[PDB]
Amino acid sequence: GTVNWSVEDIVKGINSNNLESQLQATQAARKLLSREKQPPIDNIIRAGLIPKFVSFLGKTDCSPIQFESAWALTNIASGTSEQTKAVVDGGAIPAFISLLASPHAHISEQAVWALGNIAGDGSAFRDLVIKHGAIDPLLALLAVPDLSTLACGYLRNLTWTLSNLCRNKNPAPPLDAVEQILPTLVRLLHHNDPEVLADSCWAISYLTDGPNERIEMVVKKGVVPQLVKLLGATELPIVTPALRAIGNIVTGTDEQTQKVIDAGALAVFPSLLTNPKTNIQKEATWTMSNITAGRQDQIQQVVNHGLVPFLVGVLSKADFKTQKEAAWAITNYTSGGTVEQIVYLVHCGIIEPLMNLLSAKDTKIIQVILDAISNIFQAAEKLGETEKLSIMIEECGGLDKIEALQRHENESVYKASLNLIEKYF
Amino acid sequence: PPKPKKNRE
Repeated sequence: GTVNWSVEDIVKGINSNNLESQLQATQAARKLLSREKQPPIDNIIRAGLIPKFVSFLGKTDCSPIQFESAWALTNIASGTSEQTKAVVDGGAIPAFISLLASPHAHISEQAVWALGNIAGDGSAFRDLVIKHGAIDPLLALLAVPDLSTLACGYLRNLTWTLSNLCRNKNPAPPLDAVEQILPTLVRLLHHNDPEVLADSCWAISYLTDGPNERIEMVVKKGVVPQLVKLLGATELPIVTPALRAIGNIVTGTDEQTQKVIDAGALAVFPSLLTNPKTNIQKEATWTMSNITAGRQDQIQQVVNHGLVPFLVGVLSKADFKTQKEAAWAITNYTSGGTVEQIVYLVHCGIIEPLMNLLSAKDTKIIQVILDAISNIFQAAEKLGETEKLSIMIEECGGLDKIEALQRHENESVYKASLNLIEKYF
Repeated sequence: PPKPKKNRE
């Protein structure tokens, strides 16, 4: 009855003074915005229908028109930044926040969804949704003794919207809002639904991406053990966000990194560093590079878990981006490690793959590798074995590459290669 | 990363 309407018919119905005609026209608009392969959002906006839908949001006595207008506005707010801006300019934020308290769960869910889209536009609309006071009601919707009593889709939408209120970082979310949301996020992080877990881990990864004080908030809530556990998950939708969060945390201080190590994260990296998905491997190698840049006892915990052979493996066969992250890990390890640890690195077979990566067309990997070389050589001089290492770099065919690097565009490259070719070779 | 915006079909 309201399927395949024209925008002109929808306007005639909404401009009538008949609440039921307006309801049917709004349902027609919703169906047009929720089914058409390319919904006509721009024409709906041009017709001036957003203010009318926003007004319908406030019709407590006609819950159906509330629901239909909320759905239509949700779908308009799901488009371009300009269309979301059109929804916001109609006054929709406070109306949806008021609707969060509806006695009807489908309407409350639709309001949560609309606010999720609005906040997902970016930091400005996120902060505006927060200023209108959405966090209190949203969290009130989860103030139940057991989350399992809530409908799966309801909880999933609430979790995703909260994750969007934690998203984007220029500016980052207000600190008071983060402190107010984090407890509920931990509670969701201990829920059994995989979608809730994935979205909550993504929220944590948002909140851990930035300065060490934000990381300290998250780590003070005591979530690192659960993040490691989820790192062990069988579902990549759960392992990917968890790995992002752990890597972010290890970009912080050595003590936050130590919190990760203590939770048992390293035991998971033999799988992650051999994972069939390139992204998991790359982000695990980046996490490893931020761990090997830590203290010598943390490098020693990397060694004790048997992860140096896996780094050699990644450096030997992997996607080039993963291989570059591995080169970074090696240079950090050599820069901060003892002589015993660097000797162990050489004994594990680092030299040949490190050499083979000097045939690449990226200046930064070349610099990183040559610095790793200088460090390994410096450790060799403390033992008087620099000649052994030079012979080893010659048998793998590396001196030829360093010699060709003697004539390289970038200055640092040829300076480093000349210092090595002259000082050690 | 989850989609920032979602249409309800």
